[PDB]
Amino acid sequence: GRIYAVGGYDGSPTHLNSVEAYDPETDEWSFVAPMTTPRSGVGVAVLNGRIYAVGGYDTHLNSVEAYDPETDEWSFVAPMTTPRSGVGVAVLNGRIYAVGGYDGSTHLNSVEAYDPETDEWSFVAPMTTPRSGVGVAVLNGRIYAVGGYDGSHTHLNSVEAYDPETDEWSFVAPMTTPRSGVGVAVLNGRIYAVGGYDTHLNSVEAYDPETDEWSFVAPMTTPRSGVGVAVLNGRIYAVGGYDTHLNSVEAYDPETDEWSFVAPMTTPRSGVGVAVL
Ligand SMILES: [Ca+2]
Ligand SMILES: [Ca+2]
Ligand SMILES: [Ca+2]
Ligand SMILES: [Ca+2]
Repeated sequence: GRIYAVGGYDGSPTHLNSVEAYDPETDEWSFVAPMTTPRSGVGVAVLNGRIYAVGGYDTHLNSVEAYDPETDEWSFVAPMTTPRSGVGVAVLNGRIYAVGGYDGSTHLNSVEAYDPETDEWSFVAPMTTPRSGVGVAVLNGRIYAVGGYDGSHTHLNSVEAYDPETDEWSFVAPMTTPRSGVGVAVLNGRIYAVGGYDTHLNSVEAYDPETDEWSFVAPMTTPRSGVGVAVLNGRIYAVGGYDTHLNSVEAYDPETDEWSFVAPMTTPRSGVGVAVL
């Protein structure tokens, strides 16, 4: 029942290990325990009652830290094989998938899956297009890799969908606007691609997998690339990003098609990871 904003970069007048938690019922952000390693461009996902902070840039990181909210403690888990900043992370069928990113130790099309029951990462099928700054979300039994930057030199509007049952990636319909550093979340049977960089974007596009179509929805007030996006209590929250490095937070209600500001974080954060637990 909280949104966690994990790491990022405070470029206001620092790569962050700090973590803030938002309670929608009180409209308040509070600091929790910080991660060991500072991470900007970090991917964050939730599995089996832990937040996982995957990769990022401190050195480009293959390390992964897990947070237990019941104890307010972080601990390292097994590292990925490939270092990845600008990585997208999502959870499907009991695995965390780390998708793409940049290995500054290559823009990556490789994908690694983590099983918490074995504490092991393995490679699965790679995407067709390398993607750093990619948004990843899960809907109807597929992982969608949305946008990003292929520097193997294009900002991408293309979108690939992964089926774990076949271990295959397939292209779906592309977004209208190319978006790197895009935030992606899922609500009411649609994938929302929020902000990013084409021009720093306040526009938002929604994908219906049943029709294979993207449509624009209401734009955010503030343009945000490097934005973190998560879903809680029937709203999409767009957290931080770079317009100014932002500590502001906007909430989208799909039933009204409106964005509004909520309480800002204490620390401005671009390249921030955001998950709900
Ligand atoms: Ca509550
Ligand atoms: Ca527990
Ligand atoms: Ca299992
Ligand atoms: Ca299936």
